[PDB]
Amino acid sequence: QVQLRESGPSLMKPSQTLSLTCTVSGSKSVGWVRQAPGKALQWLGSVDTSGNTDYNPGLKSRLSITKDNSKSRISLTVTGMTTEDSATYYCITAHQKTNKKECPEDYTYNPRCPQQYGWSDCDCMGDRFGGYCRQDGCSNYIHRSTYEWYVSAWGQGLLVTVSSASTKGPSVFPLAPSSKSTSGGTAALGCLVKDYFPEPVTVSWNSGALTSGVHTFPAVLQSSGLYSLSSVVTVPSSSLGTQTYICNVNHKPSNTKVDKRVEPKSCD
Amino acid sequence: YELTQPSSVSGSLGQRVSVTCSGSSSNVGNGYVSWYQLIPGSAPRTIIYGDTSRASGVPERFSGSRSGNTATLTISSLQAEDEADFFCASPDDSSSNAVFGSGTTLTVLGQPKSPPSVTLFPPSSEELQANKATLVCLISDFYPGAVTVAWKADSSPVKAGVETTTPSKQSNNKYAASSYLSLTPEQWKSHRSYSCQVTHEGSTVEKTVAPTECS
Repeated sequence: QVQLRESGPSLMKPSQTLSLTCTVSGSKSVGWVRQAPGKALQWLGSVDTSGNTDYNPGLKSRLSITKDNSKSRISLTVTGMTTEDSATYYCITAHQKTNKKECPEDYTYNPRCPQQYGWSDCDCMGDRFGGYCRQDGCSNYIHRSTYEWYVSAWGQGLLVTVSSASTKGPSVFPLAPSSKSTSGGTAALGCLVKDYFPEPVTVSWNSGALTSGVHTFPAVLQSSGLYSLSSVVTVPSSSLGTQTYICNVNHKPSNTKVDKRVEPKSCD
Repeated sequence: YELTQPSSVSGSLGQRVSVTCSGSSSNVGNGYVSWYQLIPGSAPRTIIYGDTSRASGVPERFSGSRSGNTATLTISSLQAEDEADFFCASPDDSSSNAVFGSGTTLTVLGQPKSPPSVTLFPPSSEELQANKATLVCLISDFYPGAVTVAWKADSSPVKAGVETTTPSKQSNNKYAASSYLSLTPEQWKSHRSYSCQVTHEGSTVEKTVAPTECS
């Protein structure tokens, strides 16, 4: 059970260098794949247990990957970041293996048999015939792909935004239910997360203890260049004013966490 | 280099669909294609490896095949929770140089219809004290995931100041969306009401708030 955790900046300026880290826990190769919004997955590179590194040939000059076994990390460096490089960067582990042409067990490569007798599918001759060629000892090489690769574990991904605009933490405002906005025994209350940059923002309710009907909506990009979203949760109408309801807004890009209490709408 | 996939495929509940993945002898022809499922909001999920081998937890109705330089992912008995972007991938002339496909979006049709639940929030006291006003119209629990939002100031349409999100799936396979109307606190208070109209499958739900309505 391998767990992969990406860490690094959430915001780059144009032409800055992106340095990411992946911390591997549990126990091939460890590498990086990215996906820009609305675009296809793009393999970047990987480093195997022996220290060998490989890179997307179209991006190799910009990439660099290193490892540390004592720290159980790998890194990723990406030079000359542009808006084209804004993407979610996933740390991965991959199964890798190149299979040479091998004969099955109890068989040995013997080119004399097909060379001299013309037998088919007979590159290998059973060892039980002790170097002699018998057609009932023929065999092809082990049937298998020459190259094996696939992603065995995916990290959760780190969103990286390239922009000249600077980080901004969010302003959190309450979406308080009114006496007319309820839904009988339940009611919708939420928080408006306003004017932050870059993405992402996550929102829980009561430190995760409240999950029923929770939904965080996609963010809107205002003309100011700042994002806004809303999170809503459904709540017992009889509890409005008795139970405390707090939306925990986390904005990792600015190392900001806001716990906003949502109190019943009041006529002060 | 990128493997070629169809842009999208769709099927109704219980139906069968297949996604193709075309490459060349140096990658797909090598005979070790992998498939991945990406559900918006979750990390990518490995589904198939080695052309036909299923990852742990993948049911049998997810089948992988290959003929020459074209691999195929067949998904039978379609269920709503299958909706996702599917990508193929393969080694390319090497067991460490990997290539991905362009991706294919899967839509599962025929899910239970559901009208939208609409909640309209007026500007909060805190936002007004900061000299800004935002009406928040939250739309949830509807299928199909298509709605149109229109705003009213008193009884007349409002065109300026509106931002609406494209619908996305909730944790219960139904769709949700949000719309915002930006105002100055002055014009919030200078009119008797504001409304959010949500239209879904020909039927409309309208919610209204008034500056005079405290509590």
